[PDB]
Amino acid sequence: GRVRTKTVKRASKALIERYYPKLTLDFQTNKRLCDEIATIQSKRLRNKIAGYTTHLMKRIQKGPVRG
Amino acid sequence: QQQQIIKIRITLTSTKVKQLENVSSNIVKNAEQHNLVKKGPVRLPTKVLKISTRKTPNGEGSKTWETYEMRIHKRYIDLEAPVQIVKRITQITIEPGVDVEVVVASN
Amino acid sequence: GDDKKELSAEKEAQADAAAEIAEDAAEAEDAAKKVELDAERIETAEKEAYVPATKVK
Amino acid sequence: ALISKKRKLVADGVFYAELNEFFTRELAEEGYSGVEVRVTPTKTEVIIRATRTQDVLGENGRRINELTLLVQKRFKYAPGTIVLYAERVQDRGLSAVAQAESMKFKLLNGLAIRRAAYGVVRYVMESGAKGCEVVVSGKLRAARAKAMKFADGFLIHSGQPVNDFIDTATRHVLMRQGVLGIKVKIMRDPAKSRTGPKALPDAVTIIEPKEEEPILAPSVKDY
Amino acid sequence: MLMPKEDRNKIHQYLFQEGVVVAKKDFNQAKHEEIDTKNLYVIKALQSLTSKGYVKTQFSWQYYYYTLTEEGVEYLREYLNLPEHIVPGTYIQERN
RNA sequence: ACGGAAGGGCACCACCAGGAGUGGAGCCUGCGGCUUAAUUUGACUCAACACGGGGAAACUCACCAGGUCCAGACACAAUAAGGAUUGACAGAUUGAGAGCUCUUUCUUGAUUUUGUGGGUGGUGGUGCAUGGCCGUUCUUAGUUGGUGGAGUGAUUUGUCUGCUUAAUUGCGAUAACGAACGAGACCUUAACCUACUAAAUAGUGGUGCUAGCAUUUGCUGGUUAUCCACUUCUUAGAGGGACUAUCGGUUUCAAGCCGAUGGAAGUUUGAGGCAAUAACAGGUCUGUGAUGCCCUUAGACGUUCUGGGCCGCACGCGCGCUACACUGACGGAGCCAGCGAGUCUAACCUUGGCCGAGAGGUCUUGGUAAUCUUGUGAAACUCCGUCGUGCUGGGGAUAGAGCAUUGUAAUUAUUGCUCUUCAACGAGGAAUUCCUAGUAAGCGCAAGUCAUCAGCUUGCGUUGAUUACGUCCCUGCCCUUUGUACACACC
Repeated sequence: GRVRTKTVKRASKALIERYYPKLTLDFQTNKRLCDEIATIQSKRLRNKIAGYTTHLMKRIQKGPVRG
Repeated sequence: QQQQIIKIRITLTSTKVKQLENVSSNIVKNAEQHNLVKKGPVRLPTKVLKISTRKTPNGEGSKTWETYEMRIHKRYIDLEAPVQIVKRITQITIEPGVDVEVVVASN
Repeated sequence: GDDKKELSAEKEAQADAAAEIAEDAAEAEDAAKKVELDAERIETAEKEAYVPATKVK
Repeated sequence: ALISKKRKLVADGVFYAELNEFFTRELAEEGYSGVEVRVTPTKTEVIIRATRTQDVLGENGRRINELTLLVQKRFKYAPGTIVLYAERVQDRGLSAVAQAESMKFKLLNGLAIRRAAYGVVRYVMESGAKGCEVVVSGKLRAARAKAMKFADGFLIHSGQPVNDFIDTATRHVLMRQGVLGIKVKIMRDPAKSRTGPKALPDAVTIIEPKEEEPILAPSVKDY
Repeated sequence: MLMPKEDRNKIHQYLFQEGVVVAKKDFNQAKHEEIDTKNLYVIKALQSLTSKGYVKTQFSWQYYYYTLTEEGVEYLREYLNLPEHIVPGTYIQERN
């Protein structure tokens, strides 16, 4: 099952919260951004984080989300 | 005045890939640093020495097997060179764990 | 050991730790017959030390 | 010689095994913490990570002579083919083996079990270790055996970081009543690291941005 | 043990010279590496030497590692009758 | 903590829907039983019984009939340099060319003998004294602490009705808020890369050189270096790549889940490695020179040598192997893999040439290995025949005879070969195991073991289906609620 772990969603949260004046609804540039901003020891982890902060980014564009 | 070309092959062989690629790449780089003729690091298909064993010291229990492995990585670099520079390159670039063997040969 | 005395243990234990460090600090800077064996047997390799004479018929 | 490289590498491993065993036996009360062997031209080099090199030397280099001669004659070496170096280990309080030996000799000097383990964990922690633990399994004065965990600080238990960070050691101390085993665990600070990954795969630091002073009508600057 | 005094002399001398002996746990070995005797003769003579506090014995991996002790330097001095301050690997080699 | 009390879940060691079977047969093999000089022993529901890596001719070896040796450190004492003690030719004796013992009488020299204490060895006992290790709970999801709320307190909330995941995985509700171990991350392997670095130990294209057939140019090979070039395939280093993406269904429009599209790959990408806290008198003193205690220690329970035995056979049980044939046996012929491994103080992997029906012999050879065995020319399988449903040419048990190989030794028959003998078994009662995709099952290898022996196992590739994509009925286990006079915790 693709329930993203706590560390993922936590990170994504922080990131959208402090870098909305950047990012987009595009995974690639969010991933690359992540690499230019967050020190992550794993590619896989960073892609999970970027993908989730991407989905969140899409679903913030049509309304607010708690947190 | 010594100095004359003898077709040399060096084989590096070890289990510690970091030190191995360390000394290998350093050897090819620091060699060609002064314009020799070479065929640079050749990778031989890495060896997996396996061992299969019952985890148990005795006989009891569900039959749980375990598989240990040791991995042998083996490289070789071909260098055409005189006498001094080889002796110099085998004297230094020494690595604990990385086994170096310096052949001359042609048959 | 028992729990009724627990503190005590820790304290002494902790003190021990401190003591160790002091030692670790103390150590941080703190404060002929030649002759040999083969050569002595070879230095005494001069004779006058054997006897043999026999074989009869 | 003339062996295959497989058999040679395995043989080398076995050589290390018998080596470490032998030193561990011989250099017990001298803080032996491990060896390393190095194949060089001329010689083969054996380095002794201890905490008491003053004894590993002996009466002006008598005992180290003994050990060299031992290893030599046993493994069939030609005098000079082998050279041993006694060397101090940095931070005894980050080596499992050193601590296992420590508490072993604590209890062998008849110190309180609790005070021994607690003193050990204390010294290990005060040497700036991320986390530590001492399991004690066996029988103490009773008859029905028991076990005891003494752990302070942070340790992880799963995955590759195990290999990367925590240090395990088992030591069999034997006394008038029976035997008992010491299981020591030391998690070293991933931060310091030096060589290898400097942080847990878990870790994800976010770099803190900056308060901007935006606005301001355009303009340009010339150089 | 029960061995002619010749082999005993080979042993005691050799040990006196090297200060260190080794011997695998395998009796019935006819002849020992280096020393000119039965392996068992060496192992047992050594056992005798240690169990009177003249030498130290260690094992690990089917091999006996024998260290000579200072008191044992006294007794072996007497047994080899050589003068005080005699021999043993107690002289720091040539310069190595 | 437990219930022979209630409500929920999860799971092919649970059903469903199916598949291939086992259970019946022959043999192989372990366990019991019996038998026995001995038939050494641990283990008996899942979690004992093709398990102790346990495929025992010696060895192994612990058992039985017998024979040597001390390898009984050390201390005191006693014997005694008129000799403390060792050895032995032949004979008698013994399985034995054991001077074990005795006949006889040379030898040896203080190394031994006797005695006491004290040691030691022991696959002797105790896994109900221990370490360590392992198995189980567990195909599990649980453990904790900071500030805050409740309680005098032990303690409680966080750690929760619901929903959602493989997950204390999340979302959400909310006196809790924000974390840490564990899950996840991570590591390993199979998948992608005409992108980088390359290579006679990998391979391709061209050219030399050369054979065959066509001949009009061509088609099909040879030539461990004749040169030149390359890196698609092969190899392994650094990278990139997937984040369930894009769209859209569905649900508290939350986590997510479903479907289409794209994609090397969208079931945790497939498969593994690790893996917290706690428990069991689970297993192991027959792995250890790991070990407490007890027992034994010279007519030995030490050790070694000879021979036998663990294989003994009215019978019960478990893992299996081969089969009942025609989607087949046979005989020709086609002809294709991947994981491996191989000889220094040695005889390992062995091509090739001869000899033999065969097994095998013999003469050489390459290879310490991407280089040689080896493209491991494996088997199911494909193709053309022969047989024609008849215990048949399906099936190969039992058995007689002959040749070889391993080995000091093969009889109770190690294995291999050839001729003959031609059993039971006509799909298998009640019961019962395993399994959801390159999986099942069918097929053969290689490796472990190994002098010789796989009907075993660990891996491996070859051929390649059917049926779900669900549930709580059987079972097993988790979780709350509840009771408790248990807490050494329903043994």
